[PDB]
Amino acid sequence: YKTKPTHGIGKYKHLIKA
Amino acid sequence: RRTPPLGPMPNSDIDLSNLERLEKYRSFDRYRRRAEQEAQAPHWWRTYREYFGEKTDPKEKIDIGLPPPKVSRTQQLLERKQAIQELRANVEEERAARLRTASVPLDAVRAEWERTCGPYHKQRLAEYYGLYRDLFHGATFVPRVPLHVAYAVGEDDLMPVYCGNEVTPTEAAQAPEVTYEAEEGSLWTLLLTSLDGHLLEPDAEYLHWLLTNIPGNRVAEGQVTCPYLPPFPARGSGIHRLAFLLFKQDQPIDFSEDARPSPCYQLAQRTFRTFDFYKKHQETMTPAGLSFFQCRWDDSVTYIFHQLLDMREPVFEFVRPPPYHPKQKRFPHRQPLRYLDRYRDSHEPTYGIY
Amino acid sequence: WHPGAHVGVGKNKCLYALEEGIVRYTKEVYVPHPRNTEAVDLITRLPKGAVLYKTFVHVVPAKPEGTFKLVAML
Amino acid sequence: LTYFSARKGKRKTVKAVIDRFLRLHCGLWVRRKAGYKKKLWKKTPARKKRLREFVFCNKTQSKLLDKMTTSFWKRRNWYVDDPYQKYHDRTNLKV
Amino acid sequence: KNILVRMVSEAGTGFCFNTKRNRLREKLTLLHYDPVVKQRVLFVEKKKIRSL
Amino acid sequence: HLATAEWIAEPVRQKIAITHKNKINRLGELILTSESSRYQFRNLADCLQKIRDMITEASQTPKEPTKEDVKLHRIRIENMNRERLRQKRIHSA
Amino acid sequence: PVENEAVAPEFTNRNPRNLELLSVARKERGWRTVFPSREFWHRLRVIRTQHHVEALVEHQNGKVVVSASTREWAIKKHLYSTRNVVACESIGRVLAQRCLEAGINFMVYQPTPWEAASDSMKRLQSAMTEGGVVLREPQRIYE
Amino acid sequence: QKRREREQHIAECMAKMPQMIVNWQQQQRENWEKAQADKERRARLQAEAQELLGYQVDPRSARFQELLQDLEKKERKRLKE
Amino acid sequence: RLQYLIDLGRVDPSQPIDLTQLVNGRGVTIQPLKRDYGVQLVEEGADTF
RNA sequence: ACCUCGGAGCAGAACCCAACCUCCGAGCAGUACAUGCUAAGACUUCACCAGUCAAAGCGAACCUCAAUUGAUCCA
Ligand SMILES: [Mg+2]
Ligand SMILES: [Mg+2]
Repeated sequence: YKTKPTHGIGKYKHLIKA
Repeated sequence: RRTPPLGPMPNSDIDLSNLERLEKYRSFDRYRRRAEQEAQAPHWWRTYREYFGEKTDPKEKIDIGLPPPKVSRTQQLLERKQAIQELRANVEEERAARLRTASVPLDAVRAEWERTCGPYHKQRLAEYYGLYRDLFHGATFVPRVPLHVAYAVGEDDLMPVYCGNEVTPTEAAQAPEVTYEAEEGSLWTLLLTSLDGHLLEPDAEYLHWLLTNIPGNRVAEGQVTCPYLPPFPARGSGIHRLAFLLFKQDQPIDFSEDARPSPCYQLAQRTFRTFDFYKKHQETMTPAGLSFFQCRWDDSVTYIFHQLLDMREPVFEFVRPPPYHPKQKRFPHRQPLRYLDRYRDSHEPTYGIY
Repeated sequence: WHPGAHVGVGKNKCLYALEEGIVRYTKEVYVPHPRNTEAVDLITRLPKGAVLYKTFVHVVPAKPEGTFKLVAML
Repeated sequence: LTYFSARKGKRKTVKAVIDRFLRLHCGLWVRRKAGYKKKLWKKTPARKKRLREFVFCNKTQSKLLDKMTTSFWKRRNWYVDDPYQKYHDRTNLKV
Repeated sequence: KNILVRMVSEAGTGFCFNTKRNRLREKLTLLHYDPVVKQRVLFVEKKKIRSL
Repeated sequence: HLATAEWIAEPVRQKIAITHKNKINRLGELILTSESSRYQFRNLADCLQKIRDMITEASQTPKEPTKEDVKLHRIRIENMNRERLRQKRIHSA
Repeated sequence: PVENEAVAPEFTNRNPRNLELLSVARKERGWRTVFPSREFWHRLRVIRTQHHVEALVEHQNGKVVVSASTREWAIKKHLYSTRNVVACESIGRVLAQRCLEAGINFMVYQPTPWEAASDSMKRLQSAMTEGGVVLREPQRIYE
Repeated sequence: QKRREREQHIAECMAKMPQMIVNWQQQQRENWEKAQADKERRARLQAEAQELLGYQVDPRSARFQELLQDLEKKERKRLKE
Repeated sequence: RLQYLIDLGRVDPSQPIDLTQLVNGRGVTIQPLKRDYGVQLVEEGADTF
């Protein structure tokens, strides 16, 4: 969720620049 | 509304800039291995392991067993190196390896396993089967000395009890042959108990064998404080685990408060508990041997109940919870006509007042 | 949300329960099937310290599958 | 709906209701699904299976159909080999 | 473009089923399950009635 | 009491005792029960039909047992991998 | 009356193997979008290191029951080229023996496509089957 | 009598069915081979080409294939009579 | 219900029992209109009969 | 000018949410012919009608897609 400490854990397109 | 993470984020450690200079996961297997080795890390968020049945594992368990034998690892590694070099010296072995034909003396490798590394695998198998949980109440031990028990049913063939074998009471009708290496200054207690099979009490155990003060390998000379009784798993019950524990005592200990009558065919008399036995005889002996097997109902169990326990045989049955249905509505809107069938008891015609 | 323990997925990506229990939401490491080409190439385009960590739903079953009752005394 | 008829002064019944619905003596009305035999070539087997079902009606629909039918259609019938004989009574229903 | 045709089995007679077929393609002979004989038998297209 | 049942022939009696040994009480009597209906008439009818079916099935021994692989496949594989462990030279009793 | 006939009409079987061997135990169905599948009772997991080959049979909950590794001295002292195909066949045969001694003979094996095409793994599962272990464990009863 | 007639018709239809099946599978195999052979012929006849796309090289190959089919049909007619 | 009728001094087993006897004892009410074709015998009280 | 259906915003984080508001689309297509039969438990476009998912089981090998659509009577 967006109000939780674990927000944004599934962020990967910042890793893959392609 | 935001909340800062309660610890390092999974992907924060790696650099975000200069991502061209970072080596990429060229394959699937390396990413897979990284993922599996990360899966067991202690994460600060909710995870599968937090919920799915680990019984709060991390806690030191009490070791009750012989100390490991002191070995000179330098000389042992040197000897192993000379052996592998000798193997290297031959060339027929290289021919066989390249020609895809290289069998092994599986007897030799199994014996080498028993002499060197058998105790560790035996202990892990025992803890997986829950022997320490159900016998020593959690305390662990490594069976240092290999033990060999084999049952006699006919003329030629084995039916051994390995680390988790399977034997029916037909093959366990009489006492098996037991062997193990011992020096002629040490007395031993052999014990056989069934973890599963107790009818009236769901935590007790049935004592099937108890020999005390075995003078080395002379198992025929140890006093019989409890005569051998074949296994008797119930008919509809599942599959039971019977275990032989082997202990060594420094000094001769004898006991009559534990001794059973000559027939001792009474289960109340054979109500046994390994933890209580170990607490009352804690000091004198120490466990060094362990073996076990599985037992499931066969036709010998019924005659065991016939003439040994002089009791009527119990039979069990694996039933399931009744199916769940919601509360019945007066108007089950859009439900099929068979909705009314989930709430009857008897599927036979009824005529109330007529 | 991705299916986890005792959570099935329907043809329209709906998540349903396979047992009777308590719903739990976790964040587990994501490893795609090697057949899934788009996901495996996305995986292989990642550097040495990257994991995906998708969100998963599990059901923790509440009752045992059954018990053993005395039926006859013969 | 002809609450009073010009011949006998009696309530009448809508015969479309009788042609389309079945009334169980407990008070439940059974109907067929709409479109259960129209364009089966564009429908999946699950959709057709749920369309072939005999389903129950709403409380509102049940009261409407009871108003639209006469008490003759609410009597207890004792047919010889009724396939809905066991459904005319309610069992294990609490309030 | 695509035409719905009726396919009738030989064994398990009387059982038919409708399938979509491209108009330009020849008549269909297909293996299909026949529930009145509880096994898969041949079905041959007959009496096309649709145009989609 | 199955043993003292003279109205059943000797070989069919022994065959029934062998093939329905899970229904023999301490005193040796065969036990058959029925719960299909709520009428004791129908329940007794089902019990009698069970008795007749057992008698006329054990009488005709050349029946061919159809293979099943739902519950006994595991048992047979376990028994095979068990018998695989039988190899010394000497032992008795 | 006979006091010995006190039976406690509910029976408790504490064996963690009883339900699974009865085949009525519950497999962890699902996950249905990730690899590998968790719907099994015991899995055969092969780690293929550069210097060594090891294989394990573990329950779903995580604990391993049997394993054969070329690191183990008993077979290391004998075999040649601890990374070889013949080495992995020896591993398969010895772990087949020790798993039969453990009493486990039903378990699943989930390879990647290239691992399943690997001749080492093909001969490995062949060594398993001729050792007497059947893969593709049976299905649940009243699943 | 009608029921027994239908039953006996169904019982003959089953044999007929087994018999034909293998025939339909062999026809499937043969027509698949024929289609693949036609594809191989089409792809073979377009190897001798200079430039650029299938606007002129393809029409020449199609004309050659049509002439080959006509020659084969004439040979078949001669063989028949 | 037939046993109850017999026990309560109603229709007498000492004579043949038919539709008219059942109606005169008032154990069943038959409606010729509304398409009733008589009495059907059911096994509700098969035992204790 | 529009009237039916779907995706995005408005409507930022359960659901819902108007406009003769801003933008895209649809009225098909492709592949098997178990696209068989049954059956717990659920969702649901704020009603209904429609619509959606699905365990187990019986059989038999060992489904893509977003919309892609039309009730009753009657023929
Ligand atoms: Mg709704
Ligand atoms: Mg299914």
